Amino acid sequence: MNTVPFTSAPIEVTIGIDQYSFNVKENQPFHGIKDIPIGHVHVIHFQHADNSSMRYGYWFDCRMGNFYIQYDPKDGLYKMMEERDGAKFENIVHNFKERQMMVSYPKIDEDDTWYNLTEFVQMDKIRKIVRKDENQFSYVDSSMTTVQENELSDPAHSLNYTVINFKSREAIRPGHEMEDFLDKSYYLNTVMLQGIFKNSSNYFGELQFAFLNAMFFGNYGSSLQWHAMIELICSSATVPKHMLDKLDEILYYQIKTLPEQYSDILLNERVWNICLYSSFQKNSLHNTEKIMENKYPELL
Amino acid sequence: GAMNSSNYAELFNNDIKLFVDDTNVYRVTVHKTFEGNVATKAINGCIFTLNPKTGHLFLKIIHTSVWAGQKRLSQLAKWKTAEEVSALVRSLPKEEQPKQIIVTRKAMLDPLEVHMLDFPNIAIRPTELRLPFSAAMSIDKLSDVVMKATEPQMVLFNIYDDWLDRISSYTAFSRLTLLLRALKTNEESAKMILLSDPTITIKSYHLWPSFTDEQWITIESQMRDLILTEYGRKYNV
Ligand SMILES: CNC[C@H](O)CN1CCCC1=O
Repeated sequence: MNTVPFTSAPIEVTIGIDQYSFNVKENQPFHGIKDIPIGHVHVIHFQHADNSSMRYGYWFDCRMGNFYIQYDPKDGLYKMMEERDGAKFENIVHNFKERQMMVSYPKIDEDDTWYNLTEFVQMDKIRKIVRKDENQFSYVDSSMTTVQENELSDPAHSLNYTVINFKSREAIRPGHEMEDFLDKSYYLNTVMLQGIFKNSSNYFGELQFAFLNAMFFGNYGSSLQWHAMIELICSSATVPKHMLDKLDEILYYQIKTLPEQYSDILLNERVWNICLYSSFQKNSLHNTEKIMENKYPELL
Repeated sequence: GAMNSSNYAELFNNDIKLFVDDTNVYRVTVHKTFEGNVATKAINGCIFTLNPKTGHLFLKIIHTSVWAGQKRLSQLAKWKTAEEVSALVRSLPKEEQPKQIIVTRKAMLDPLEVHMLDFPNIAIRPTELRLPFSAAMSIDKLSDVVMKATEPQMVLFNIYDDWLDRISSYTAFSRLTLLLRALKTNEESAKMILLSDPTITIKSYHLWPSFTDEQWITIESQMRDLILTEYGRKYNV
């Protein structure tokens, strides 16, 4: 188990850690989060009490370094930092634990939610999507735009996801126009899976990361990416059976975790109705179709 | 964006544009089988591709052999239309290629966009206008060449005959759409109007009769009457 200490909490803030969250009052004696499970990426995220605008946060993996949070009064936000002095870090953490100034990562033993949401998400891939090579952790917020959004403005602050566009030369083989537009298997299996992503694990990891950025930060371009990646699979007649089974599990846990009150803005009616009821894979997502029909029958 | 009553005069500016109408591409007769089931038999069709400024009509004849062994023919017809329009554009010299293609039916937008990906600077546009180009097969000479075709073929016409020697393209398009609307609402009556007077003939190289200016005014007034009438005969007014 690992720890992310906080220097202090000078401004009132709601802090998220993965799917959990808690309120910290202005100048409350809060000194971080302990018992964080090793083996997974994690995200620690923030919404200030005064400006619910800009949710923002940091993806990290405690195996890659010792990380802490410190408020910056000039830039006005909680920043993640790396401590290279491992002895200074262990000493800090042990003192804060002894004084019981830390919240415990509140995982129920039975509960595989976070694993199921991050199964294919790798820190190495996250750092290639979010570029700040000098840090081992990655900042994301509600306003950051994707490369594809920028094509249609600061490149250093962009989300570098693979650009998916169904009406593009990359997607459509000359002389196979109708075939490739109505059955996207070529584009999925040859273009996206073999020459870009390299395997279905990189594909699913990017699809899971996009969902999590949409859910936790309301990042609109991430939501667009998540739906595009679902629709590319559902609109392919030829998909490896292992991928369809895994997609049904991925989407089931995403829909399960989504806040009931955000479904209106985080779920695209057209994509989901097409995917569940019209697409080649309309009969292949049993778990996802069942939870969608019982939790969000209005959208359908 | 979409073409409508407001931006109507754009059709007659000097940017090359083409209307594409696919309503006569896939044509069938429906009939009973010996077992009393229903079946279709395809007949030859055509793509109606029209420059509204010049009257040049690129009539691509669709021979029934193109449907042989194919499924979902109504869907295929839209893609075949887009394939043939794309091939037409590629066949034209760069300075003759259109800057816009306007499709008369919105279901042609995605097939044409995908076939024209190589031409990112050619705008593919829908229209809110309810144009009567389906009635092109009521023009006897066009119907004749489509029905006689034994193989795929493109035939070039000027749908305005020589009218542009005396009238503007705005006015020529208005006459064309009036004639075609009449032919669509009541083909027999419209055709009687056009040919009643046997002293007015159709030149070998023309589609319509050689009316004088005054006779076109009479003709145009007779077509308007026809259209309003049928609009009563239909709605009882
Ligand atoms: C940073 N853009 C990367 C793309 O989103 C997906 N890719 C490319 C190679 C491996 C991988 O995951």
